Amino acid sequence: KCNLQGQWRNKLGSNLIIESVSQNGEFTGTYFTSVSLTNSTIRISPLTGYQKLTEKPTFGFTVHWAFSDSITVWTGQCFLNEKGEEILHTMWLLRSSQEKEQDNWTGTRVGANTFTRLS
Amino acid sequence: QKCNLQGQWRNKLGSNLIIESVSQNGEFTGTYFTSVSLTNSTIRISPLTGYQKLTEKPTFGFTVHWAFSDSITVWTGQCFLNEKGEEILHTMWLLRSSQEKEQDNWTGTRVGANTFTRL
Amino acid sequence: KCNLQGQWRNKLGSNLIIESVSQNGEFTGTYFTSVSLTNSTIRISPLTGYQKLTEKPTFGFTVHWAFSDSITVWTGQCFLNEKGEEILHTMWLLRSSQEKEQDNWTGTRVGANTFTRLS
Amino acid sequence: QKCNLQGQWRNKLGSNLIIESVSQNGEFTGTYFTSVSLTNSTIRISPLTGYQKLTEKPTFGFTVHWAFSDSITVWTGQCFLNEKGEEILHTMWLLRSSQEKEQDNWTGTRVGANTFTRL
Ligand SMILES: O=C(O)CCCC[C@@H]1SC[C@@H]2NC(=O)N[C@@H]21
Ligand SMILES: O=C(O)CCCC[C@@H]1SC[C@@H]2NC(=O)N[C@@H]21
Ligand SMILES: O=C(O)CCCC[C@@H]1SC[C@@H]2NC(=O)N[C@@H]21
Ligand SMILES: O=C(O)CCCC[C@@H]1SC[C@@H]2NC(=O)N[C@@H]21
Repeated sequence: KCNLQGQWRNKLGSNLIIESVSQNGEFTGTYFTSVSLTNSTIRISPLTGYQKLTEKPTFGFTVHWAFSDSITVWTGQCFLNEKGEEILHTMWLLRSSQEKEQDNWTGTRVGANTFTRLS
Repeated sequence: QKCNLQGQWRNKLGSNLIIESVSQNGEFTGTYFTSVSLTNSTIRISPLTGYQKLTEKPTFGFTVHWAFSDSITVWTGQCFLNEKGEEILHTMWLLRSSQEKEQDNWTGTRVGANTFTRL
Repeated sequence: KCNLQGQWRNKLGSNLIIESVSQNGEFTGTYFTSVSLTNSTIRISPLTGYQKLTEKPTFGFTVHWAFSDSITVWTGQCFLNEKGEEILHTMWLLRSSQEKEQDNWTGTRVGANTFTRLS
Repeated sequence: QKCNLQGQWRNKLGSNLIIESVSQNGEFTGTYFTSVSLTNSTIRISPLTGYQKLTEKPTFGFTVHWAFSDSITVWTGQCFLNEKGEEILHTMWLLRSSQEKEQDNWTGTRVGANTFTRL
């Protein structure tokens, strides 16, 4: 357990799917967000990242949003909770595209996400 | 120049960021050589993977898979041309350190800014 | 509801007490953390901050830890959940004291906290 | 100088930070005049309250209660003497914007760094 492959959901209802993990820790997959900053139609978006291949692995990944000019990165660690269920504790940075360097200071949001298996 | 991220970059800490040819979909890989680290372990060159947007003044994000520790760092940011026409990467980062227990998770994520320019 | 006065707890088990709120939004109180970075004895610590006096108020405060050289700031907003119970959604920055400016980059942690009334 | 925070400070955005006499317990108040804001509303001088540590190279934190918007910003950081003996405040900040609904909470917190020096 704490295999990162497969499907996960966060408390927002977003879906993270990790398709494969390589021996050097590299992984690829897709992200489907339940929420967004604008009203454009949300589309499945690709991700790439890395995990440690340790007990309780740390990891990070980037999502290249297919429907906006934003990028989000997450980093976190996997643990088993009290019930022995896998949980990914993460923090994220959401970069929005600014028109000019003078507005750069406005361009980065932060938050936490908690991912668990689909019940 | 028009913020194609390919090439050598340096931040104010003196870390070296090297980005390879950006793929048609914006995906890139590269290497990171940090000038600073959390402990006394010898710093080794580390791989990175990420994406950039394909628009003017691109947003981007990437993950560095540290070769010498159990940590992971992610950056996200946006490239602008400064006042001198010179390119500049404005970034924020999250550094995840590996914790031994789920109860210590709250301690595991550092945050900062980095500013990268061409050498 | 969303009066900030009185006692609150977060998921770590920490206790936030807001003693009074003034007409200009200023508030004072104490914080008792259930967790810390070191092994020194945790002691009740003072806080000062401000809230908006609006529906669903935003707020921020600083805790002057009495038992370490750290400082933490929180900012967030109060809402009523589905049950009609008050909830404070917050993000925090924990600054630890560094010995030298060269290590400044290591000195700031980030996370989320969720505060509710004692049940 | 020894990082007593009393006085006038400026950051790279050009915002003005003014801190009054620090009390015996480290508490301070002051005023903040930002050079930049999220919307087109006219910027007004805004009050702040916070604390500094009483040790060499003090950590500190404060909250600004914006007089012209429903937002709140908190900063935390540490004062060092740079290489030129000149004092410098290294900070990170969280800017909370007021959301209309609990469901939009994830959008409500921006993050950045600020660097303050004496005028
Ligand atoms: O709106 C955009 O421009 C892109 C989608 C951003 C969705 C964010 S990423 C952080 C948070 N966690 C999620 O599952 N969705 C939101
Ligand atoms: O110490 C570790 O475990 C890994 C190295 C972390 C170095 C950090 S990443 C953010 C900051 N920017 C840098 O260029 N280096 C440090
Ligand atoms: O260890 C220290 O130096 C001070 C205590 C830090 C406790 C942090 S603040 C963020 C998080 N939320 C809490 O209720 N406690 C921890
Ligand atoms: O626009 C608002 O609603 C309030 C003003 C926010 C200004 C931010 S606070 C962080 C950054 N640093 C500054 O000196 N100004 C901006």
